Amino acid sequence: TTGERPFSDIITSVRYWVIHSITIPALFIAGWLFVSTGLAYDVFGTPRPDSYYAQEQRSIPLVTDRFEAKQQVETFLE
Amino acid sequence: ATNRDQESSGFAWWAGNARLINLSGKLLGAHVAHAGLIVFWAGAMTLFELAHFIPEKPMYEQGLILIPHIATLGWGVGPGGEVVDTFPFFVVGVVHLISSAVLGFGGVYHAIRGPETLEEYSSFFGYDWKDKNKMTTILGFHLIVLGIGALLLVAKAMFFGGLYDTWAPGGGDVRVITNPTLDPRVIFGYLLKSPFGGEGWIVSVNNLEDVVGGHIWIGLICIAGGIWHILTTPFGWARRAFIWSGEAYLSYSLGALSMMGFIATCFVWFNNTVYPSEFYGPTGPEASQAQAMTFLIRDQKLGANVGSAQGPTGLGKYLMRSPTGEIIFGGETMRFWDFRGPWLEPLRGPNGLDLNKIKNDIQPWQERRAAEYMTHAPLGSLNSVGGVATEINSVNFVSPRSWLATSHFVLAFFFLVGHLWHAGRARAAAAGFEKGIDRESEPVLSMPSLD
Amino acid sequence: ERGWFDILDDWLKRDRFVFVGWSGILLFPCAYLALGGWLTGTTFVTSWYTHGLASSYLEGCNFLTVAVSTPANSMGHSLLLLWGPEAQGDFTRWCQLGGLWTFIALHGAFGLIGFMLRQFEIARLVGVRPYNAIAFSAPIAVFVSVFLIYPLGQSSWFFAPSFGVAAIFRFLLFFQGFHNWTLNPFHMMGVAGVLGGALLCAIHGATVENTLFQDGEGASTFRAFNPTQAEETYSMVTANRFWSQIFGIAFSNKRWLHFFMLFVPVTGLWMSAIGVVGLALNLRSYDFISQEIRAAEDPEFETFYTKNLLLNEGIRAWMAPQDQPHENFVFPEEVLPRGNAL
Amino acid sequence: METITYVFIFACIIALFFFAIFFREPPRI
Amino acid sequence: ANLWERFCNWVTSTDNRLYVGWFGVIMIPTLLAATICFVIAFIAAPPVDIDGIREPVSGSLLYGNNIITGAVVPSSNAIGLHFYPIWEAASLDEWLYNGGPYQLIIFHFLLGASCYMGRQWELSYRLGMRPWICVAYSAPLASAFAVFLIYPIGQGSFSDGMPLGISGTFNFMIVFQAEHNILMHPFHQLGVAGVFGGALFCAMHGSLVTSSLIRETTETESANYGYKFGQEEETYNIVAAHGYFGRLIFQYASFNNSRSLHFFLAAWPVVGVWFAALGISTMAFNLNGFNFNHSVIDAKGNVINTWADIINRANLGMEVMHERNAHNFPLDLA
Amino acid sequence: YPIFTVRWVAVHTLAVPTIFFLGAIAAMQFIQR
Amino acid sequence: AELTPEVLTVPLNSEGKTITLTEKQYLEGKRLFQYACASCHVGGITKTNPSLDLRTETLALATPPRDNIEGLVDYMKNPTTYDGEQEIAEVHPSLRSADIFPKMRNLTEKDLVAIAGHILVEPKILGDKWGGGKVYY
Ligand code: CLA
Ligand code: CLA
Ligand code: CLA
Ligand code: CLA
Ligand code: CLA
Ligand SMILES: CC1=C(/C=C/C(C)=C/C=C/C(C)=C/C=C/C=C(C)/C=C/C=C(C)/C=C/C2=C(C)CCCC2(C)C)C(C)(C)CCC1
Ligand SMILES: CC1=C(/C=C/C(C)=C/C=C/C(C)=C/C=C/C=C(C)/C=C/C=C(C)/C=C/C2=C(C)CCCC2(C)C)C(C)(C)CCC1
Ligand SMILES: CC1=C(/C=C/C(C)=C/C=C/C(C)=C/C=C/C=C(C)/C=C/C=C(C)/C=C/C2=C(C)CCCC2(C)C)C(C)(C)CCC1
Ligand SMILES: CCCCCCCS[C@@H]1O[C@H](CO)[C@@H](O)[C@H](O)[C@H]1O
Ligand SMILES: CCCCCCCS[C@@H]1O[C@H](CO)[C@@H](O)[C@H](O)[C@H]1O
Ligand code: OEX
Ligand SMILES: [Ca+2]
Ligand SMILES: [Cl-]
Ligand SMILES: [Cl-]
Ligand SMILES: [Fe+2]
Repeated sequence: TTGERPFSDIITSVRYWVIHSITIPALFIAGWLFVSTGLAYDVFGTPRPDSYYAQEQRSIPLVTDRFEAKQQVETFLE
Repeated sequence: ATNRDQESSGFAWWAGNARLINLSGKLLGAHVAHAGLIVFWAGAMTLFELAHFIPEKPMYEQGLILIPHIATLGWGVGPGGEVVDTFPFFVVGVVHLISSAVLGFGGVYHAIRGPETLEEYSSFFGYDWKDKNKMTTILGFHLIVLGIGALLLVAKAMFFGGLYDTWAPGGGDVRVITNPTLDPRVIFGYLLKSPFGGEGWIVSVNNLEDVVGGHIWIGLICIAGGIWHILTTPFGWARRAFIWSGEAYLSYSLGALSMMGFIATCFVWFNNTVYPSEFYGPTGPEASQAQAMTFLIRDQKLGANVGSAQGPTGLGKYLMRSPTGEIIFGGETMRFWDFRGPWLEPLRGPNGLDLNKIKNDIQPWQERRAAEYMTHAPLGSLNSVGGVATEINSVNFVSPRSWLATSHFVLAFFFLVGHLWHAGRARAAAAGFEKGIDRESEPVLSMPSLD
Repeated sequence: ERGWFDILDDWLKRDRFVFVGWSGILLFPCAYLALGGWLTGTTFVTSWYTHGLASSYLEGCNFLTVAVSTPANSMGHSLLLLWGPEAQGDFTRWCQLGGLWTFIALHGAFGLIGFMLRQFEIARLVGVRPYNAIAFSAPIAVFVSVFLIYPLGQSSWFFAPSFGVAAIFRFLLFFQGFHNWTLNPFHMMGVAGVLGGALLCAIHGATVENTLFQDGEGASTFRAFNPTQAEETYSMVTANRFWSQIFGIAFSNKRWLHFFMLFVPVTGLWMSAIGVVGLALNLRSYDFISQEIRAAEDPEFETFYTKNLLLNEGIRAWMAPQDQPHENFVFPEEVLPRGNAL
Repeated sequence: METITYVFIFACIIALFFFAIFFREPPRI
Repeated sequence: ANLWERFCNWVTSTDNRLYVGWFGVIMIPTLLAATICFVIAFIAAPPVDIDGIREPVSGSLLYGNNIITGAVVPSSNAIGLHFYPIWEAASLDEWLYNGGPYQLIIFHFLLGASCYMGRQWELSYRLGMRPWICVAYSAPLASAFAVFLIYPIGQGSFSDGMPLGISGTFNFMIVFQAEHNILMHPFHQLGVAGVFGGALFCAMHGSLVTSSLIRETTETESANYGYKFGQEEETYNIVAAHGYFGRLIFQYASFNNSRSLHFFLAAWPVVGVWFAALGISTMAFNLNGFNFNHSVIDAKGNVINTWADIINRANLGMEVMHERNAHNFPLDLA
Repeated sequence: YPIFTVRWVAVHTLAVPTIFFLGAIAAMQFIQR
Repeated sequence: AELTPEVLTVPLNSEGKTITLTEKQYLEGKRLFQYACASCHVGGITKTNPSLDLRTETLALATPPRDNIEGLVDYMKNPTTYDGEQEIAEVHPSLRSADIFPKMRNLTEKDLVAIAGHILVEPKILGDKWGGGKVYY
């Protein structure tokens, strides 16, 4: 009894569904594409399945230098 | 909408089925529809198992629990548990699936369309929970039905092709039981066996003659008792001992199913006669023994004298004594020396494992079975990675014995809880205080102080 | 209704679906960012560069194995600010260096401050005593001791817990093998307050539900109560008699009962927090000296205490090379402690 | 001396249980 | 009335300081026997060959333990699930070496605690109470059955039952983690939610009721004197408490119905602990925690470790070290 | 009834990213190494 | 890193001839090794006889040599002890013992090649983890 429209009124109204039958699927498709385009890997710097190791390297690219860690990751990525 | 809200029935939606206690027609609907659910799952599950089934792999590598039940009855299988014909499996699945439509039909009809109460309509089908005579009569009918079910198993074993016998001389095979055990000293002797190790109460049954014989007794006992209950009314001492109400009777049956659920759990875990290891995988005890046997065979092939080989502790690395002197496998499997199985028994003599037989008579088929059982031990993860908990992914395996024991322990436990719930509710309701304490008649206020 | 301060105060304190308050200005952004940083990291962010682990749904982990992991040991106790000297404003690199860890831990810390200020604020407006805020000091002591003090006493944030289901399981096992934390009497007091609290929760709920007055006709008894009713809904007198006779003692004072329900778990969590402050310094209850002196001189003397240190020794040697990759441990097979066969 | 101490504290607690039960402040309505 | 009738009247009397009852007729002697044997063994029992390898473990105070390390040690792995009462032994000295006290204690205790639960039903019936306090107690009781009876049954030996001691308990937990990965089992996770949530809601309820106590005392008196045993009127304002808590979260997240609130307080920890108990009772039959060891693999086939693999390494340390002289063959299969 | 309340904002700060994330995670179920 | 033609190129015979397996054959080999062999040989060890593993260097020193497709295919038809001295079909799965090891009954020549190919490729991916046992988990 704080004023706002009751949730049960909103989610059973035709107009809620007209707005949301477009916004909900649009958001979901945008999330889908953020991954399917590969963009998620690049924003966050997460390795793709082919990018954890070089072909013959077999030690992990562990960061070992506090202030030049950013440079280490850049060289590791080289 | 007769009795289909809280106001009129006294029961909230989440206790809605309690609205049925005195509506025998709709309650019969609920019961018949539910029997259709059971029969449905049995038929659909069997067809699913059959559709997935690769006959040359062990059943126990395939997540099967129903085909193993059918195979044990001697359908579909030959020597060693080799699958010779999947058609009996198909028949079992289809007949249950078809039958469930009939029960589902009756269930929906009674629940939704038929008379809500049966008492007006019929005095034979109507009932009052408080009518002790009608209660024992219906109980008698069901006892006769159950007795006939028990004799159907005897009929299979004796007249319709036999049962799978893991103990058959020369190797596991389907065998017709011609000499079932009738001696009450053997049959009822099992019931007085200790449930502790080396004894195992009824779980110890180790031959099909005792199994068949017990069902001869049980079929007769149930039929006789069922007749008895149709023709008698409870004695006075019975009348004074029990609560007589629908909820009370539900509670007694909940206790009994809980007990049976625990018994089944131990049966599938330990017994390899009515749960042949050919179909269900090795028992935990069996796989542990099979590992010791494996390495004894290996190392003796390498030249070890396994009788005289002292392990790190001073006990024999391969062979030691049980606390009563019998020769048994050593290492941790010392705990499992009560284990008995067809691949090991040929090596056991009157003093336990026989060293002469071990040195000279172990056959390649015993080496194979022991390797198979060691590597199919019933250990595995919830996502079905077979092996100890530290195992890497590769082997997709959880034993049918683990699935069946765990499920039934869970069910048996919650059935004990439902027993307490309903038994305690039935007592309170019969005495009139299940809805709370009367504020003007609070028993404790009329009692003397404790101090 | 005066100056802007008092107009802002009015609006902040409106009676709405989600109360805001002055505390809301700290709470909402901090709780939102802690939770969103957790969902963002577990969904998209690796731990390859800090731990050599995959840790996100993106890389293939499930709800049990995802985490936002701590930064590399070389980061020490860096605040690891986005604009700081390590990431220098590069968002991608900051994610790869474990910046989301300190982001979550620090927003989470300020958020808990805001939640507790919210408890005080709402209590003051509604006119109740602020015991809920007081009780919440136990969650605060636990969060601060385990997520801030513990790693501050150790070499780096690397050894804080990582924010994940399996990551936290790993943290428990590490504390067993390295700190023998089960032996610690401050942890034992925590366990007593948690299990004793769960005990009080269960037994008090069951007792009320089973000593209820019949206040309606329904066999479902929940409708037979009214919030504004003057009367107790259940019989303290009958409840007291029942427990006095079953267990020997019983509550008779409802006020004491409810205070004790605050006291037990709040006190147990505060005790566990003190033990963790000691573990920040490796100041463990690891050993009983008299046990070791005896066992060293007497190879036939064995207790469950000596059995558990053998397990700890296994945990340390087997887990350390992959759990502490900055150490570059190489332990040849021949040096690993193992019993026979296994 | 340690065994004596542990058993003594334990015995005090069992005595305490006896008094707390049989010599409690009686509950009064 | 006759002797029997008076006896029955006394056994079932609502007037005894401690209720006796029919469950109590079994509970009293069984709990007494378990208690006396436990106390004597914990002080004075000699070392016990728990793992059947002639390597006796000292549990008692007089043989070099303190309160934290002491235990009554489980019975010998050579016994397995065999019933080992005193009269099965050639002497008390043999019975002690083989961990006889453990069996005597746990069987009498389980019987007695089961009767404790029946007695709770029994008295509630004598008092005209609703009957389900005994159902709340089934949760801790089921958990004691899991660790002292069901687990040994599954694994084939009481030597794998939980020891009766503080350090023995931790030993049982650590070995259980090695062998079942319990932490990764959802039933143990539900138990954690049950006990952490039970503690949380305990503190919540204590604090909400305490916060809304009606002023009945002065500042120099404990507020507890504001309540009198057996008074009719509720001692706090639930509407005030709900008004606070509905605002802390949002209105519909708070109970204003005391009956619903107290039912939730019962149910949450009781259901969680039932799942804890069923976790142990089903890992008894080796249906174990989720195994994601090497679940994540890169494009070439390199294993990319996750936190699950690091758990695995800790589990391996427990596994290889536990019972270091008891395994001769490469798999630990119980 | 007003449309755009504190509550409305609260709901969308959570609901909006939730749906976007759920689409991202659904897409992940089809990634092969 | 990738599963390349090069990683997939293994010894065909004892004379140094190689064969490059397809990715489909690699998948098939893992699948069939799981189907018929992993219950004892998970991760390249041997559960019922830990002294003998599936490492390539171990296979090379077997008699006849088993570190190539031909020696492995022949092993699956007629397995021997490590010195070549006894035929062990009666206790080890093989085509000649498909009667008693029924999972061998519908393995084709093509399937044996894929399994042999798995055994050689896997240590090229996993290194010492293949045949290493729990130490390398
Ligand atoms: C095995 C599960 C089961 C069964 C067999 C029943 C049976 C029944 N319940 Mg219970 N119930 C259940 C589970 C079940 N319930 C659960 C899980 C809950 C909690 C959600 C409830 C809560 C509940 C309440 C609150 C009430 C009942 C009531 C009833 C009865 C009247 C139903 C009615 O009025 O339908 C009206 C519904 C319809 C007309 C919709 C269609 C229903 C049919 C049966 C669907 C059948 C579908 C099936 C695929 C058809 C196959 C046909 C084919 C073979 C030809 C009926 C006997 C009522 C009662 O007791 O009346 C006296 C009542 O008030 N139930
Ligand atoms: C006795 C019951 C039982 C048992 C022992 C099994 C056993 C098995 N099933 Mg079958 N099955 C069952 C009933 C059972 N099922 C039912 C009711 C269905 C219909 C849904 C199926 C449908 C089915 C399919 C479609 C498949 C199986 C398969 C399997 C195998 C793998 C199972 C798995 O991976 O679990 C995974 C484990 C879980 C999903 C966890 C379940 C845990 C529940 C939710 C907890 C229960 C708690 C309690 C009951 C709730 C009470 C609440 C409390 C407050 C009172 C295994 C042999 C698979 C197979 O290999 O077939 C060849 C397979 O594909 N089953
Ligand atoms: C245990 C289950 C059960 C019980 C106690 C009842 C009882 C009743 N039924 Mg319901 N019903 C059931 C199941 C049941 N039915 C099933 C499965 C179906 C779907 C086929 C129906 C469909 C149904 C309809 C459509 C009607 C009834 C009616 C009736 C009433 C009269 C029956 C009669 O006059 O006998 C007559 C009996 C015979 C002529 C002999 C029956 C021969 C049987 C089939 C052979 C028995 C073999 C064996 C024991 C069966 C084993 C089954 C098991 C394996 C599952 C009575 C209240 C009527 C009613 O409600 O009137 C208003 C009504 O119209 N039933
Ligand atoms: C589902 C099956 C079932 C059910 C629910 C009933 C129910 C009933 N029976 Mg019937 N009965 C049945 C099957 C059944 N019976 C069969 C198959 C037969 C033929 C053998 C009988 C022969 C029979 C007779 C001769 C009598 C009853 C009587 C009764 C009534 C009271 C029973 C009682 O007090 O038991 C409780 C049991 C006792 C009080 C015995 C003492 C308690 C002991 C010590 C318990 C020990 C068990 C323990 C848990 C160990 C289990 C393992 C064990 C095998 C070693 C009640 C209506 C009585 C009656 O009123 O007739 C009208 C009566 O005199 N029944
Ligand atoms: C009440 C809300 C609140 C609080 C308490 C915090 C707190 C924090 N944030 Mg978070 N943040 C918030 C809201 C908040 N944030 C919002 C709404 C966003 C979205 C924009 C963010 C996004 C965010 C990011 C991306 C990061 C943080 C980081 C931080 C940490 C370092 C902050 C810092 O050093 O500021 C220093 C600034 C102040 C203390 C303001 C002081 C104002 C004084 C009193 C007046 C002086 C002003 C002066 C006149 C200006 C002259 C400057 C001139 C010389 C150029 C700290 C835990 C960092 C972190 O977590 O690293 C791990 C980090 O990287 N925040
Ligand atoms: C009452 C009620 C209820 C319940 C109900 C029920 C429980 C019912 C049942 C039902 C049932 C129980 C049904 C069944 C059905 C069945 C069917 C319908 C079948 C069919 C089949 C077929 C068609 C087959 C086919 C085939 C063949 C022949 C061969 C192979 C292949 C195939 C499979 C395809 C509820 C809960 C809702 C609630 C409300 C009330
Ligand atoms: C088939 C078979 C067999 C056989 C079997 C048999 C023969 C059985 C029988 C069984 C029986 C014959 C059982 C019985 C049971 C009983 C019971 C289970 C009882 C119960 C009781 C009760 C429950 C009671 C109660 C009470 C009391 C106690 C007190 C008072 C009150 C009252 C009444 C409540 C064998 C093993 C050979 C083999 C395999 C198969
Ligand atoms: C970090 C960061 C940030 C922030 C961010 C954020 C704020 C985010 C948010 C985010 C979010 C906000 C997200 C969300 C997500 C969600 C999700 C992902 C969900 C899921 C769910 C599910 C899956 C469900 C499940 C379940 C349950 C829970 C129970 C019941 C049943 C079921 C199973 C259904 C910024 C920009 C400042 C910058 C720096 C960094
Ligand atoms: C419920 C109806 C099921 C029909 C029963 C089918 C009989 S079963 C059938 O019986 C033969 C002997 O006549 C056996 O030799 C054969 O192996 C067996 O499968
Ligand atoms: C957010 C912290 C703000 C601290 C308050 C600063 C006092 S500001 C204060 O506000 C008055 C309103 O009565 C004005 O009339 C007055 O001019 C001004 O001094
Ligand atoms: O005992 Mn006690 O612990 Ca159950 O695993 Mn096997 O056994 Mn022994 O090893 Mn691991
Ligand atoms: Ca590729
Ligand atoms: Cl140990
Ligand atoms: Cl062993
Ligand atoms: Fe309360």
